[PDB]
Amino acid sequence: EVNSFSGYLKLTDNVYIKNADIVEEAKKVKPTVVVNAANVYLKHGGGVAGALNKATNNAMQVESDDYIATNGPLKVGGSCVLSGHNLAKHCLHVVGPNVNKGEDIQLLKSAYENFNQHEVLLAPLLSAGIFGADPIHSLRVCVDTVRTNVYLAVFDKNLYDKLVSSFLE
Ligand SMILES: CCNC(=O)c1cc2c(N[C@H](c3ccc4c(c3)S(=O)(=O)CCO4)C(C)C)ncnc2[nH]1
Repeated sequence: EVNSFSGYLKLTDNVYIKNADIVEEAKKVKPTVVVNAANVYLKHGGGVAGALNKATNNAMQVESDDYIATNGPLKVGGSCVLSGHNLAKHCLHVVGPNVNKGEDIQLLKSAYENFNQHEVLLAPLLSAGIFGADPIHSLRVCVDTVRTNVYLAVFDKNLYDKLVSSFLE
């Protein structure tokens, strides 16, 4: 079964959301594309990126180091397409702004625009958690920007409930 997403709540015609761990979603669904919440040097040291890398038994990190050696770092708001390993056909590494480190929140629109190069994606909420963006603002930018089919996995029931209530107001 291809892109077998289950238990999502449809918010708009192309944005769906679930209270779920993106790693467990990728193992079950084996989507065509999983989005990583990357940094510009593709160092997957913790958070979502560390969890996805650990689920590949460090194969994602070795591949990422080799991409950085040949191409240099990404820009904030940018992305690159690498292997999905055992989690997906492809991993789209997207760098949202880290507001806690002084990066511009306006780059969150550029970060979501990368999603439009892929017909179907499993993704986390960009710049949320320790990147410091307001997660309700990140959802609003996702809904206004992404035009392809995106399945958002948010691994926190408290935040999930706040995002759905914020959308349905
Ligand atoms: C147990 C293994 N899995 C995880 O640790 C895991 C954590 C996951 C997660 N976290 C969200 C998140 C979204 C973006 C984001 C960050 C965290 S960060 O702080 O790592 C860096 C910047 O970008 C939180 C808001 C809830 N969302 C989705 N699936 C998950 N899986």
